[PDB]
Amino acid sequence: SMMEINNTDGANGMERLRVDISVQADLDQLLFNIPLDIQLDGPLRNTLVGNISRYYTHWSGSLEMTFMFCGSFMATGKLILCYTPPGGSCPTTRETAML
Amino acid sequence: NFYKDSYAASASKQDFSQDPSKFTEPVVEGLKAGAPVL
Amino acid sequence: NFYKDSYAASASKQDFSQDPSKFTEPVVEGLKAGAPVL
Amino acid sequence: VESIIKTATDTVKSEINAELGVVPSLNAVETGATSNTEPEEAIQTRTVINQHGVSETLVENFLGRAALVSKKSFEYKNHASTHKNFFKWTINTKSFVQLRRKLELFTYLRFDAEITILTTVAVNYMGLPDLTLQAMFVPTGALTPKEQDSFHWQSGSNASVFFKISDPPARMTIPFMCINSAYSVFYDGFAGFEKNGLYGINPADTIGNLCVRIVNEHQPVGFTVTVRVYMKPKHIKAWAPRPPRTMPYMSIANANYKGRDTAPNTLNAIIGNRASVTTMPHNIV
Amino acid sequence: VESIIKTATDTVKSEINAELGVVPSLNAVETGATSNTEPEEAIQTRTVINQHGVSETLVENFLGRAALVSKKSFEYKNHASTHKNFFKWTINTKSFVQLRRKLELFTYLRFDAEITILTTVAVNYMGLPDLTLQAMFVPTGALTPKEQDSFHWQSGSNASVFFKISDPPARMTIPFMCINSAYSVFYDGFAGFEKNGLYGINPADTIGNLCVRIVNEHQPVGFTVTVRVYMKPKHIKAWAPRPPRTMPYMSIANANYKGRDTAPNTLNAIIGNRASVTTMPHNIV
Amino acid sequence: NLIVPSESSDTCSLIGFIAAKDDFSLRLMRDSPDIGQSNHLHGAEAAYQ
Amino acid sequence: SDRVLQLKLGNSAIVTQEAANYCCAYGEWPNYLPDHEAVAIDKPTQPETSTDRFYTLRSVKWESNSTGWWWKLPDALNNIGMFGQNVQYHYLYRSGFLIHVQCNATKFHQGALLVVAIPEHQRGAHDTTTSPGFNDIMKGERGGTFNHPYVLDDGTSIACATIFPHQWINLRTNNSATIVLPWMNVAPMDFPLRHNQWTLAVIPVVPLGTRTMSSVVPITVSIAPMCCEFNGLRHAI
Amino acid sequence: SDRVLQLKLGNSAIVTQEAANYCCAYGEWPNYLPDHEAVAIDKPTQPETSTDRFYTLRSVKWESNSTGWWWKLPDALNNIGMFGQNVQYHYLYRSGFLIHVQCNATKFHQGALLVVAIPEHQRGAHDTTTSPGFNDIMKGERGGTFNHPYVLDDGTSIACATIFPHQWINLRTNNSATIVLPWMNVAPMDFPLRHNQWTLAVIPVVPLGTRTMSSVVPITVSIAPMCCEFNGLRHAI
Amino acid sequence: SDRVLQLKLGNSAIVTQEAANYCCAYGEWPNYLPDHEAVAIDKPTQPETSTDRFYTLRSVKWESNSTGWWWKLPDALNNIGMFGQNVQYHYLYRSGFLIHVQCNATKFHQGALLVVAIPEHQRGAHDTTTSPGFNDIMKGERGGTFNHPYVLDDGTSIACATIFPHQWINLRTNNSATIVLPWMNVAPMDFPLRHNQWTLAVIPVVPLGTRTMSSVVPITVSIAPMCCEFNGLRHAI
Ligand SMILES: CC(=O)N[C@H]1[C@H]([C@H](O)[C@H](O)CO)O[C@@](OC[C@H]2O[C@@H](O[C@H]3[C@H](O)[C@@H](O)[C@H](O)O[C@@H]3CO)[C@H](O)[C@@H](O)[C@H]2O)(C(=O)O)C[C@@H]1O
Repeated sequence: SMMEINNTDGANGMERLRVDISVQADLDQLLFNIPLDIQLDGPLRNTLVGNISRYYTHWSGSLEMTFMFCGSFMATGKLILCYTPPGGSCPTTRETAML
Repeated sequence: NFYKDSYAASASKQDFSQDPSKFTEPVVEGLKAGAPVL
Repeated sequence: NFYKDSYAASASKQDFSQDPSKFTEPVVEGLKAGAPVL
Repeated sequence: VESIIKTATDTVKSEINAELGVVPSLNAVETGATSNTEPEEAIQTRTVINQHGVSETLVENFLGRAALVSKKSFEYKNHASTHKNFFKWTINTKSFVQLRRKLELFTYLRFDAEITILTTVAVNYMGLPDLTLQAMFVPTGALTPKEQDSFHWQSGSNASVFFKISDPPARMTIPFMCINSAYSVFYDGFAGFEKNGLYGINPADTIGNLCVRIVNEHQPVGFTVTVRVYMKPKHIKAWAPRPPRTMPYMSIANANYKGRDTAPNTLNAIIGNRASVTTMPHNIV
Repeated sequence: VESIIKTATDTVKSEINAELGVVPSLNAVETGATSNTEPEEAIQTRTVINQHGVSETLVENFLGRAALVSKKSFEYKNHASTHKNFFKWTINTKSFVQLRRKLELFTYLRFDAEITILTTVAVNYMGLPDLTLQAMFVPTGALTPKEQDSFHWQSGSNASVFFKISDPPARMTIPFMCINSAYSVFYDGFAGFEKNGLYGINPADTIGNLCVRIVNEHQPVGFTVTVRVYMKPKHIKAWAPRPPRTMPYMSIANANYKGRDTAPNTLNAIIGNRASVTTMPHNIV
Repeated sequence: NLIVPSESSDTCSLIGFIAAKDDFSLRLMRDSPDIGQSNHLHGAEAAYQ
Repeated sequence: SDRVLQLKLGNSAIVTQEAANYCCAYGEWPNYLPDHEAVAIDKPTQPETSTDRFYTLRSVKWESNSTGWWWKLPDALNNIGMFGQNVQYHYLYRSGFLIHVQCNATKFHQGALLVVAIPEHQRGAHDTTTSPGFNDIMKGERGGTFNHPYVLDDGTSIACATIFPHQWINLRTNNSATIVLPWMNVAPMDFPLRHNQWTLAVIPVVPLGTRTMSSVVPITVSIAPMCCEFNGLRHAI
Repeated sequence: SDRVLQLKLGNSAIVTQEAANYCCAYGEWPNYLPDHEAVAIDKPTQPETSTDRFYTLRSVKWESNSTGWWWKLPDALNNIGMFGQNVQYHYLYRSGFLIHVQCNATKFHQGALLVVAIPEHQRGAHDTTTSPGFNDIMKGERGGTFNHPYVLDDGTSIACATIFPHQWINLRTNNSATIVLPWMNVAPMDFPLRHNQWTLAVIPVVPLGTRTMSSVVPITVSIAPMCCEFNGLRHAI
Repeated sequence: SDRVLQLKLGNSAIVTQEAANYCCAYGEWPNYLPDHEAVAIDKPTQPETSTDRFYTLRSVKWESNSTGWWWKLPDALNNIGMFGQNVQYHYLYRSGFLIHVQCNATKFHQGALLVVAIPEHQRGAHDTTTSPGFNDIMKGERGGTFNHPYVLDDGTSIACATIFPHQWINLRTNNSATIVLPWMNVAPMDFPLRHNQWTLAVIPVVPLGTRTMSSVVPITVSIAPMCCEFNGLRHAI
């Protein structure tokens, strides 16, 4: 089910369900990040897994995030999605996230 | 259950059968492991 | 136990197995009856 | 594809992949199917014999809980000069939000209903009377008593349960009594042949009426009596899961919505806001 | 070396010893092993068929006792103008010293917990009301009710037990619910990713919250209601025994110590003093 | 980088989805924090009339 | 191979060269009412080809600010062709549905439509305690539009609507969505004029956009009833 | 079929939907050092997943006047992740490499990059008898650029560079190049901080061009060490 | 025969000619995490020799008035060698430990040290209700000292500390103590930077004494992780 990644002031209704990316002028740009606690309020809370998990207290298992690109056919690009196990601050550079 | 009507019985917590695919993969053509979906 | 969850059962006071040596003799080399320990 | 699942699936060790024509991590959301990429194909995994149980999420257990469905306080006294020592309640599972939301995670439900009635008393001090109450089941739309001492309480055919406040809560099971094979948690229609009926209300899904009175005649002083009714569905069968309710409920008669004044759960934003899409909430400092 | 022991070991008769190279009474404490000298080797013994049982010291029995873990008194009355007819208690086994010390004789423990709730009442005389109470289990850190009449008491999923003061103490079993294979009686760490968390507190070992309220509305007069909760661990498994606590406890949040003002159990001297190492206390005159 | 020709929009959207795999397990049921009430819902009292 | 598809029922046929496989709601397929599930005892009429065929409704225009559209079944078809006639002359009806939503654009256009079949989609009204009226629900062939698609006009959410049978029409990928719907009800048959088993919802989660020549981009819905059966014959309503 | 590809090593994975098959240098594949070829007698450490994974370096911008870029191995990775740590704590290292160069554009863009893996690419300096200095050779993660790609900065020629393991990224055809490199040396192992077995060179033989909207067209390099082994453990340098 | 001993792991070896046998905590021996007890599903890295080797910490001086010393594991080693690197780059770790405490003197010296490995040694603070702070617990390679060894700084007692895996170093008898520690936790793996499985405590129950020439008598600790495994790879913390 859809993650509400764009949960920001100024984003209303469905605008909150999509993340817009633009042609960049600089390299290795950070596009967005996502907090991963399916037990807390955030982009993952109002999802099938989030909602049902919140009727419980303990959880275990792998999660899967799928992203669908909705630009035009003539649009191209390569993105890197990184999952960083806990321990420190969220990475802010690709060279760190990439690890 | 000492009652005569079966609906009075205690809960039935033994149905462990599942079929997620009716919700996760309701597509007419089965999708392969790593082959292009399209 | 008439409950459906096994953890609801009464106490289990029948485990008579022991192995004091894990606390009394955790030495790698077994010590003999009256032979010098060193 | 039906099978018996008693534990979470195991993980198999996986090795390096460099196969042309094979792209397990790519999918087509447009088909409507959920991604079928397995962990073993996304990263290198080890073998794990998973023993985690899956029984606490069985529908029978998920819905198998005695939830509060009715709470009613009334005055037990001389009503010479309002619920006069008795009340009538049209059974419904839409008044208390916790139960309502869970039931509404499904489109259709078939279950028997275990009813438990808890009674409490408070003086309006010389002690609390151990009163006898009568709860009579009266079919939806059927004839209900209009007075505490009505002859209608003779309950010749209706089922009645008499219980004391000093006894444990009364309990009984109402079978799955719908005229259909399952209850409609949601009903996209009008249950009447004309066009002025109520939308979304199919009486076929209204279990019935619960008429409760204090059997004792009034005492010289008044008391406040509160009756709480709990319902636990059992022998459950469920169909077509649905999107969970997010907006606060407004009425028991419909799904009307307004949303909270500010996020979370406001019509404009379900999830609370963060400064930006690159701002990590609860970031470890 | 694992074996089944049901009685204390027997003694075998022994004879005179005069063997060169054999010195059973000599040992080397430095190895860390406890002396293995047998009575038969230290003195001349007779044969004794020992029938003394060893079952009362089984861990299951040693810890198998319903110990007081919580005692709470509050006023049941009109709180128009403090625990207003209800209270919330974060379950812990660190508040009452007898249970605490026994549990702390072990490093790790795995057990199911039988909970028994005893309720008592006293008028602040015209009789004692037979009130109905509700004890709702709310996961550690989870949402607890803030008022006696809060809608949160509808307990749609949380487990709630309703009981009367005139009934026997309420009782139920909370399973071993840790996210790990055993509870950590002691935790040498900080359960947070930052450095400002509490030391020695692993929430994984906090069974949960017990929210208790009186269901009845207040009476015209006030009462003092006391709720006592007892816990009996069962189906126990224990690991790594530890040095018993000697210094009086100071806090439920840590092992901080100060010691009594004077021996015994003073930081400076655990055992009470005697005049000298050649002074025999309680010497027979 | 996201690269598009003159006639394609230069700002595109992604829709992110999430789900559990079949190695998932949930324990210790509790009331959901996502729904609550402080008053009677409209029409609730009418069920007694 | 799973991008091209032809659907043929009765005297109607549809082809698409940019499909995304196709959905069979809950993994089922339509079928006639078996004797062991029947209730009405009169011999039913099974028109076959005169009713089990594609009916194309009027198109709608996808605009930059559109909120979404919906059509309820069988209401949307209760006054169309022979299916409509049988529905009007019979007290009881039963059938599955083959749904085909169409929308094509350009390789320079972008946009994504969620095409979902919702069972028992009971609408809610916004900011009022008054329940939706008859005319708010029964729109017929014209269908209706969403007021607050974000919460599916029922206080829930479109984010979790994927729990229902669906597909998407992502312009860069495909130009059509196909969903096969079996009979969905708690009763073996029903009165077609007062209850809608399914609701077809088409919602633009990602708005239509481009920098090329603007053209009207329509969205068209074609629906074919399947395995139709009718009981309780009388005069037309 | 030979246009799509997924590479998975350790906790990293990469997919491309426009590949051109892929190259296995000299038809070989990486492997651990066999006992009959070993020299160092201490038991080696084989970290596997902590080192044999994709490391993505900072991207470079392909400009109309670019001359080309190069990255030396293992130098480019000697200070990255666990591979870098093992390299710093051990006197000896050994490994193969899986190289994936990425560059996408538009169907209106043109350009062709020669992506070649050169063994022992000993650079030459231009118009001087003085040999290249340490800082002219050891660029690390940043890599360097070609001064005279026409002669591969070594007095030979790029025209004959195809004699080395390579692929091309011709924008109208593909958007990535993949080369699998086996251990290439005259010794079974080597000191990673003073000698580079391979040099990855990316050179635009046909310049980037278009008449559509100008956008920054990056070139990205991802490199995954393979079958890493380390000997001669000590403190970190 | 049980007085001499050689321990060899990786590129490190230690011998003692005055041992007192050696202790295997709870009669167990270290081992890798079996599939039937595993939780984290990513393939772990098992560095072997680069981490499973002896690390010698800075020595401490045994003085006539010393109260005792302690080192927590893995904290004491979280920033040492390759073990430290793996710990910093991975969220999860697991390992046993081979502990060797060293202290030699003269046949004219006397003194007795209790060398005990305490599982989950949760320290208590003295004469205050405030719990110990982060810096009171995490001392790293330097280790800490006992304030009130008599009660093991936790309100219990050193007299009964023999219930834990231990040995003694009684100067007239031996000059070293050896303890093999298996993984000790309620979880199969853990986050190394916030939780210490074991605490090595060295306490002089019988003070150092002599009437011969005074010399500095050091106490040295060498610790070798065993069967190290790491999961959850990312950047270094
Ligand atoms: C029924 C309902 O609306 N439930 C939501 C719940 C409630 O709105 C709040 O509990 C009302 O107090 O909020 C949920 O999301 C959490 C919110 O947290 C807010 O900040 C809190 C912070 O998290 C607390 O730790 C702190 O003690 O108080 C802060 C507020 O002063 C955010 O500002 C808000 O946006 C939410 O993120 C919840 O999970 O409880 C979501 C429920 O659906």
